[PDB]
Amino acid sequence: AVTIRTRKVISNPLLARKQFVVDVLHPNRANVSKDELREKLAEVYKAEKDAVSVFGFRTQFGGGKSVGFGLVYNSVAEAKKFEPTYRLVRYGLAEKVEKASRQQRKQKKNRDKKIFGTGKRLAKKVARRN
Amino acid sequence: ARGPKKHLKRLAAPHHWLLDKLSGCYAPRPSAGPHKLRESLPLIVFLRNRLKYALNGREVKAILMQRHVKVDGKVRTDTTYPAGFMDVITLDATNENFRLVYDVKGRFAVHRITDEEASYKLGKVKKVQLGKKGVPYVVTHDGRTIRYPDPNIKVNDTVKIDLASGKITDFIKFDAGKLVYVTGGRNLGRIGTIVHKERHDGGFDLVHIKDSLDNTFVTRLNNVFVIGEQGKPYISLPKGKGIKLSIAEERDRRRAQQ
Amino acid sequence: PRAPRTYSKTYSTPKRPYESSRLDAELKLAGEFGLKNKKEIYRISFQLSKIRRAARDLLTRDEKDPKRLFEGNALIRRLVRVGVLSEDKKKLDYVLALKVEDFLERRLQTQVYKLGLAKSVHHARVLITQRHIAVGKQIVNIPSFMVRLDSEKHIDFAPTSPFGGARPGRVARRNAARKAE
RNA sequence: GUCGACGUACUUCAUAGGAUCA
RNA sequence: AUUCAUAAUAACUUUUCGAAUCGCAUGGCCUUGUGCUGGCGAUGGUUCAUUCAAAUUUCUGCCCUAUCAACUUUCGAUGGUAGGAUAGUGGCCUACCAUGGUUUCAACGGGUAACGGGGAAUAAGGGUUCGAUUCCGGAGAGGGAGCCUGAGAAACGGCUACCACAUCCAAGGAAGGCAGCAGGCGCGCAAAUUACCCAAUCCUAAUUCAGGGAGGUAGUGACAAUAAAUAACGAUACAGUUGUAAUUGGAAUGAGUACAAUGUAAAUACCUUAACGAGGAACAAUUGGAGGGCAAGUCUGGUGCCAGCAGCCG
RNA sequence: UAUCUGGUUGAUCCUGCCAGUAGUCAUAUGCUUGUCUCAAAGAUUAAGCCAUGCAUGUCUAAGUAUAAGCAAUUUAUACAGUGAAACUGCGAAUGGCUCAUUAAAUCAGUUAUCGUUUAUUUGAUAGUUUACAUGGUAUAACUGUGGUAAUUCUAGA
Ligand SMILES: [Mg+2]
Ligand SMILES: [Mg+2]
Ligand SMILES: [Mg+2]
Ligand SMILES: [Mg+2]
Ligand SMILES: [Mg+2]
Ligand SMILES: [Mg+2]
Ligand SMILES: [Mg+2]
Ligand SMILES: [Mg+2]
Ligand SMILES: [Mg+2]
Ligand SMILES: [Mg+2]
Ligand SMILES: [Mg+2]
Ligand SMILES: [Mg+2]
Ligand SMILES: [Mg+2]
Ligand SMILES: [Mg+2]
Ligand SMILES: [Mg+2]
Ligand SMILES: [Mg+2]
Ligand SMILES: [Mg+2]
Ligand SMILES: [Mg+2]
Ligand SMILES: [Mg+2]
Ligand SMILES: [Mg+2]
Ligand SMILES: [Mg+2]
Ligand SMILES: [Mg+2]
Ligand SMILES: [Mg+2]
Ligand SMILES: [Mg+2]
Repeated sequence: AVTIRTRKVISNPLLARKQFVVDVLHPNRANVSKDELREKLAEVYKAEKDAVSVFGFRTQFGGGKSVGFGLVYNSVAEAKKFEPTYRLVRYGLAEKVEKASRQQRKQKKNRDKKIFGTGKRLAKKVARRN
Repeated sequence: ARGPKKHLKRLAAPHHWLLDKLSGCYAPRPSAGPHKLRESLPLIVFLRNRLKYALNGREVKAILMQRHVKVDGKVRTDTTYPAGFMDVITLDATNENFRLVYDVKGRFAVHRITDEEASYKLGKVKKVQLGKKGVPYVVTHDGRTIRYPDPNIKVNDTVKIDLASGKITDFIKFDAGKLVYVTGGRNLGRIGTIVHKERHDGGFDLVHIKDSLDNTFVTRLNNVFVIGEQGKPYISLPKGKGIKLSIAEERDRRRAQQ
Repeated sequence: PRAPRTYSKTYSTPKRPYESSRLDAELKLAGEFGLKNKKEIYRISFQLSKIRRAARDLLTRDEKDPKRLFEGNALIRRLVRVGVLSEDKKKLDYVLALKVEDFLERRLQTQVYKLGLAKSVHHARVLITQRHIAVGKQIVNIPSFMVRLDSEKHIDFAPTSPFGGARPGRVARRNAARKAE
C-alpha cells in the first residue's frame, strides 16, 4: 500500500492555494508517479486534478519513502493563473511554445539591428541596382 | 565606479536578513525609500524568507501586483521596497497585520498585531525646522514631513503618527525614566529605561539605559528610540520584551520548554 | 561568483609514521577492528587529538568561568551521547583520558559484530557495504557510522534485505529457477 | 691572451679517545 | 557655534515654474440644456526634507635603500590679498605681494617579480612569509591627448586626433580594439565547450510577460576536500596444528546494462527499482624500495679447483 | 635538528665524531585513475596580438498608428481589438574582466561638509499664471526619384 501524509500545511489566500510537504510511504514499490499523487491529493482535498501541483520528490537513501512539496489551488483558473508555465506543460494544461535556439534568435536580432526602417526600400533599391 | 550601484552580492548584504549564502550569487538590493539600505527589510525577504508565503521572487511579484500588500496603509508594488522599523505591513486577504520590530537577537521579527494597534505608528523626530512661508515642520526617522507640529516637540522626541491622516496624535519627550528601544549597535533590540544622558558638545551623545533585570548599558544617542513610559509602552512589544538573556540561561530555558 | 563552500581535512599524518611501536599498534588496531588502511586510524587519532586539545584548553581556564562551564558541559554531553564517555565519568578530566580504541568501539562495524549479526568484523563490513544493516527504519551502508547510545538497540537486518524477510537474492532465486528447470 | 684584482659558486685536507682481551 | 532656518524692503533677468497630457467609469443637481457639478488611477512639475549616491576632507598606520644629505623655489614651491573657474572649499589658475615649506624623529632621490584590506600558512610563545584569485575599496580597457550626451562618464562592446599594429579595396575610399563568454596565435613540443537555458539569484525597461555568456545547467587533465568497492562463510586436498589451492558448496552484493518512475526549463547524473549482471569471481589495483637462486653461458684478475663484475644471450 | 641505521680497529664495551634518514607548502613532471558528495580553472613581471559567433535593450488600460499590417466587425463615419516601422521616455555610467601604473598615493579604522551636486524612491509643497484648448516658426516612419565596389553611408522632392 501507499500512504500520503501532508505536513507543515499553510493556507495562502494571497496566491489562493494551500502549501504543504507531502511524505509518501510506499513499501515494496520503487516510487509513485506524480500523476497518481496528484489524483490522490485531489481526492483527499476535494479539488480538481488540474488544481493540484506536486514536485521536489527525492526518495531517501534506502528507499521506501519520498518527500516533496505540494500545492492545491482553490480552483483551476487560479492554478492556470499562478502556476509556472513549465509545470503547466508537465501536466498538459498548457502547450510548449516552440522557439528557435538562443543562438539563432540572437543572430536574427543582430541582423535586424543592422537594418534601419522596414527595409522594403532597400529591397527595391538592390533589385533596381542589379 | 562611474555612477550609483545597482547590484548587491549576497555576502555583502545585511547580516540580519539571514540569507542563505549558497542559494545564489546576488541578494535583493533595497530600492531608495523611507529607510536606509542597511537598516531596512525589503518586502521580498519578508514575504518569502520570513512568512514563507511565496516560494520564489516571481511569486512575490505576483503577490505585489495583485495589490494585496500595504505598507503604512498605502499599496506598494516594488519587490524591493525598503520596509523598516515601525512600519506596518497589512495583508488584508490573510487578515494579518505586522509591525517590524527587532527581536533580542537583532533581527526583524514577525510580530502580529491587532488592527487598532495597526492604525498608528511611532516616529523619532529627526529634525524640527521652519519651511517656506514660515511653516514649521518635523522630519521623522522614516522621512515623513509633517507640517504644523506641536511647538513643544523637539528633536529626539517621539511622535505617534496616525497612518490614515499622517498627523501627530500625541508625543513623548525624551526624559529620564522613559522607556526606550535600541535600534543600532551590538545592543540592538534591547529595551530599557533612561538613567542619564551624557552630553558632549561637538561629539556623539551617550545614554545610559537600565533594563528590567537591572543590567545597565551605554549606547550612542542616535541608536535610542523612545517608545513610552516605563511599564506603559505605546506599542505591543515582541516576545522576550527586549530582555537580553545569557547563553547559559538560554540553554536552560530551551531544555525546559522542549 | 557564488560564495565559497567550506572544506577541511579529517586526518593528518602522524609526527612519526616510522616508529616501530606505532606500526605495531596500527597493525593491532586494524586487525582487531578490520580497518581498510592507515587513513582510518589517522582520522580517528586526529579527532581524538582535537577533543583532547579542546579539553586541555578548557581545563586551563579558571573553574566557574562561564565559557569553561558551557563548553565543557557541551563537550561532555556530546561524548556521553556518542557513547565514548560513560555516564558516571562526566568530568573534563575523564574526557582527557579517552583513547582511540573507545572511538573504534562505537563504529557500526564493531557494534554489528558484537550484537551477533556477523561472524567476523570483516563479515560485518561486507554486510554493511551490501545494504543488509539498518539502524532503526533506515539502511546504513557505512562501516565508519558512529552509533549513539539510543541507536545501538535498534540495529537490525534491513526489511529489504534477504536476511531481513525480503525475497531471496539474485543467486538464490537463480539457483532455484535452474533447479526447477 | 690558457692575464691581474674583486664578486659569486663549488671541491678538498685536517677525528679519533679511554677500558678490557690476544 | 554662524551672515543658520525664515521673513521683510528696493530693484534686476535673451530667465524659469505655476498641468493646452493620458486610461477606466458614468455618480449628483436641477430652470431639461450634448447645462452645472463629480469618482478611482497613470504620467509630468518649483522648492524643502529623506534615500541610493558623488566630491573633497581631519588623526594614526606602509617593504628595501644613507656608498641617496640636503630638497622645493626661473616654468607655484610656502603664505596674504583681489579676481577667474568649479557643484563647491582650496595656488586649482591669473595679477601684485612678501620668503617662505620639509629634513638625521631620515626629507628629497632610487628599487620594488607594490593594487590595499578582510584573510592564508607556519610557530609553544614572540615572530617570519604569502594574499592576481569568490567580499569591500581604487585604477584600466593597445599607449598618450581631448570631448558630445546625460543626474551620473574624461565612458572606450560612445566619438576625435596622434603613436604602433592591422582588415576590405574597383586604389578614389571604408572599417578597427576579447584585461567580457567560448575559441585561436605568440614554438617546431601541445590541456575546459566556438555546448544548453533564463527554470533559481537578482538587474534593466514604458515594465508581472521582453532581455540578461551577470548568472545557472551539463561537458572537460586525480586543483584542493568527504565517504568508500575489489570479496564473506564453509568442506575437501597437499606440505612441514601451521602454511599453500587456476580444488570444491551454496548464500550476498554493486561496477555495468535496462522496463519504468523521480529528478530537470529540457536533459545527464544522484536516490529508487521490474529484468540481466561473479570463481582465474579474466568484472584481471597500482606506485616505489630491498633481497635472492639458477647455466656444458659471457667478461676481468690472480699464491691451482678461486674472487669481482655481472648474467632476457646456454 | 630529532629517532633509527651504518663507518670510525686485531676484536668487544663506554664516549665523541661523520654519512644517510623530518616536514607540509610551492613549481615542473611520471605512472595509475572503478563509485558518492563537493568544488577550482591566472602567470613568458607577454596590461603581448586576435579570425568567427554572442555578451543591452525596453510597452502597460493609461505619450504618438488612416502600416495601402493581421483579425474581427456594423459594439461606432474622428480613433478605440492586436500591432511591424519610426518619433518620444528610460537604460546602456550596473554587471563581467585584469592588477599595468600607484610608496602618505591607494587602502583600514576614525572624522567633517556651518564647504557642494544628487536622476530615482518616499513625504510634504504652488487660488497671485482662442481656453468648449494656439502654431510649423516640422519632421521621422511612409510614397517616390537616386549616388557609391564597399559600411548599422545616405542625397532631392
Ligand atoms: Mg555635529
Ligand atoms: Mg536491493
Ligand atoms: Mg603668480
Ligand atoms: Mg579666493
Ligand atoms: Mg605591478
Ligand atoms: Mg603583496
Ligand atoms: Mg588582493
Ligand atoms: Mg574607467
Ligand atoms: Mg591586449
Ligand atoms: Mg578613454
Ligand atoms: Mg564596459
Ligand atoms: Mg571588449
Ligand atoms: Mg576569454
Ligand atoms: Mg565562467
Ligand atoms: Mg505610460
Ligand atoms: Mg557516472
Ligand atoms: Mg600521465
Ligand atoms: Mg575493478
Ligand atoms: Mg551505483
Ligand atoms: Mg618611488
Ligand atoms: Mg593621509
Ligand atoms: Mg527610473
Ligand atoms: Mg516626488
Ligand atoms: Mg523633405
